[PDB]
Amino acid sequence: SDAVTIRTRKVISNPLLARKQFVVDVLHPNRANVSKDELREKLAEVYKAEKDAVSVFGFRTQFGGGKSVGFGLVYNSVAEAKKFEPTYRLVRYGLAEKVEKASRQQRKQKKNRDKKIFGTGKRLAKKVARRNAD
Amino acid sequence: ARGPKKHLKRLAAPHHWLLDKLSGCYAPRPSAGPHKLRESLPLIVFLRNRLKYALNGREVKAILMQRHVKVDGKVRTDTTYPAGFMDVITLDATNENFRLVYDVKGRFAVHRITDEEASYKLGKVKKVQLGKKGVPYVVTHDGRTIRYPDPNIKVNDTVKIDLASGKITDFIKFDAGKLVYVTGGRNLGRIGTIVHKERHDGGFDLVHIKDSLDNTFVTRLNNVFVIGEQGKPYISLPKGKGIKLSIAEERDRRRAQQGL
Amino acid sequence: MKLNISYPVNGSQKTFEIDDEHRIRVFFDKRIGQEVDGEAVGDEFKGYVFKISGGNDKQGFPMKQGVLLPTRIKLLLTKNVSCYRPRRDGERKRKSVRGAIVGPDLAVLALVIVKKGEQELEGLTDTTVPKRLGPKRANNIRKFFGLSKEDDVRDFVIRREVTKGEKTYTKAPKIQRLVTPQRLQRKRHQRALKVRNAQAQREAAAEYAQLLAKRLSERKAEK
RNA sequence: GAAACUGCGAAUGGCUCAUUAAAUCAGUUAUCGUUUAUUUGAUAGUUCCUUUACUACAUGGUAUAACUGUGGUAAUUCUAGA
RNA sequence: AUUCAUAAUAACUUUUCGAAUCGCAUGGCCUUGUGCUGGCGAUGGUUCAUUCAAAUUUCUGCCCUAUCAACUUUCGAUGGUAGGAUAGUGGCCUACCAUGGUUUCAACGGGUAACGGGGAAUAAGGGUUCGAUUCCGGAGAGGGAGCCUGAGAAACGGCUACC
Repeated sequence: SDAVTIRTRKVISNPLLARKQFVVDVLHPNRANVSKDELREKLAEVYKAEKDAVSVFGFRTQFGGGKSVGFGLVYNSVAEAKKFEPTYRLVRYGLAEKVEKASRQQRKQKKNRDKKIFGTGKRLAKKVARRNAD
Repeated sequence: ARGPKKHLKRLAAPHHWLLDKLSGCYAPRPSAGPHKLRESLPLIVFLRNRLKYALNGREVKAILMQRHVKVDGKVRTDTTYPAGFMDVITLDATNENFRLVYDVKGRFAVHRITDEEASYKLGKVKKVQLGKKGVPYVVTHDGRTIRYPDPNIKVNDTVKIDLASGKITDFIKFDAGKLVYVTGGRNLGRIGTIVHKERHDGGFDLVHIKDSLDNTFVTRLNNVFVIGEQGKPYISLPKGKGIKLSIAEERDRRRAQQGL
Repeated sequence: MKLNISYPVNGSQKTFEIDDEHRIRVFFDKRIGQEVDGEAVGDEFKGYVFKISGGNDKQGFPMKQGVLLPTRIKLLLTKNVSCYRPRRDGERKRKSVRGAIVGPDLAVLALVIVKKGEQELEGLTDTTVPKRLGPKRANNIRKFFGLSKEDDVRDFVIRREVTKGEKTYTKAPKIQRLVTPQRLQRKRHQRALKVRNAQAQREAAAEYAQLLAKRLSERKAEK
């Protein structure tokens, strides 16, 4: 609210990935450590992508407040924003969701016992059902 | 011991890669070499060391699989493919056609070419002899062996090749008065163009080498590599121009070329 | 001793109980598959030529024919024996089995039938068994119906049917060895390769002979 | 596509210093004294001796897995006959 | 620097080798029919080079002790020849023949709280003492020994035997 002046340095287009690479300059007096998701709105007004079509990470503020530096990456489309982008950040900005995985005990405890069986696991399951308990 | 070691780690690397140590890890191991030794260049170092487009290793993995980046007309659709000497690199749309040459200090370049001249290599022929079914065979820098050459090129020349068929087009000789672009040693690649050579027979052989700076220095024969006659040059010559001008004046000219 | 009765004609199997503690003394001192007359057993069985096909015991040891010892023995078994199904790629290995002469060490005897009998076709040919997997090969069709081959296979493709998803899945083994191009279109290009390929370097020694005839005439004009 | 055969990996990594005084190891040579899985580059029209009952190449044979249904031992990545 | 690479002879081979495989597009031409062409991948195989390698391999350099002066040779020591065996030269093993090889410029034996090196700590010059360990290379997977698979294991998150 004090001439936040979101500026860029080192703008490079990478058209084989169809993207613009840049940094996020900000001078923000008496408003410190600005945001993440608010800035993806204002960064649209150089390419008019969307409200949510720009990837960005960084924003380490510098000693004293007032300024920060991030590293942002804007593509053309959301349909391009599923293809060459940080998937954890695709989880982050509301694009993707939680993806469930076994905690690494019960992945390696899932597949070890399944390694020491041989069939698909109903031949012997009939035999235990036939004998003990017989 | 027991089999080929496929893991090397950084701080064992061929330092002309210029990889730091705070990431400092298992290095990108090259694939099996197409051309020559581990003085080569993998792909996934080059895309995020000096060309500076790749960010994540999965993202540069998400480039070469879609037949995007092309080398020698081919694509070489696996990841850590090595790079020879004066290798052409055909790019995609926006047409940033590249070429590797080495600087005055052994490091590479940030070099870009046009599609003109981007259809031939220069290969260090080293083993030309005749094989079975009577054919004389020739070898190249990349080992792209080519059938039925022009007989009597010589040994240890360079040839202008096709890179769509085998078909060397124009050879060149190697005598007193050429232009030489050496690679290998502390002082690789200024130019020397000749001043003398000798016999030295059996141990090595030496080539006396002198640029326009007019100091002369001596280099063993396996490193020298001509790219033309006096005032020839075949290729798009880089911007450091191959001089290795000395330690003080480069600081003195950067004291001047920044325009204070 | 237990009566696992099986049947090599189309199929039947179930394991039965025992009494004949003295007629199992017909069974022994031959390994497997030779002969047991049904009349040598009690005459609940007749018209049955019992050949015997192994079994188990206390300790669960199976039977392998490299015996001639009426107890267990531990042995080096590598490839084609009953065990090692495979494992870590050699892996010789060592386990223990019994083979020959049958005693009351045993628990089960796998009796299997040569001759069909008259009386008890309720555990041999009660019902014809629905063997599950048919022919997968197109070669496994034309003499499977004896077609005297010209009858143009894909005639009798088994579609197996359950319309629980309303569309009944209509599936069938997808035979290999189906003789159409692109078997032949691939076959033709390999027939077309060394037409177009081998002549191309044959028309490279030809040009080699041309411009080097004059080149080896030039220094033959050395004077 | 659950398995399961078939193919490559499991010989690299990670750990430790016990043995080991021309031994390893550092530099330095050599392979005209040798073998190579792959990466790359090129490279086989002739295979028929019935070389004229080749007999099918407009395309052959068996030998089997998961699976079905039958088992033992108390157990083990234990295995059998059909 | 070659008996090299190569070519041809005169023959041999439990014959090694040269497709009985899959995905997209669906073509061209009329001799309209499995007439005939008919693209690109994904594999895989004979040789020859490149890399990854792996094996040996010559030159110099290895702390302390003569209260260790001779050490080796039928249980190979040192050579030659001939054969085997290796992936490959050679005492690497065998048959025969010869009597050698190292050594007060410190052999041999013994000690090492001795894995070697790049490297540390100390700091006028010259040093002294470390370096098991962020890298390179060697060895080992309780102790020895032998092993089938595999291009590559004397593998040990492979196996057999003895303690």
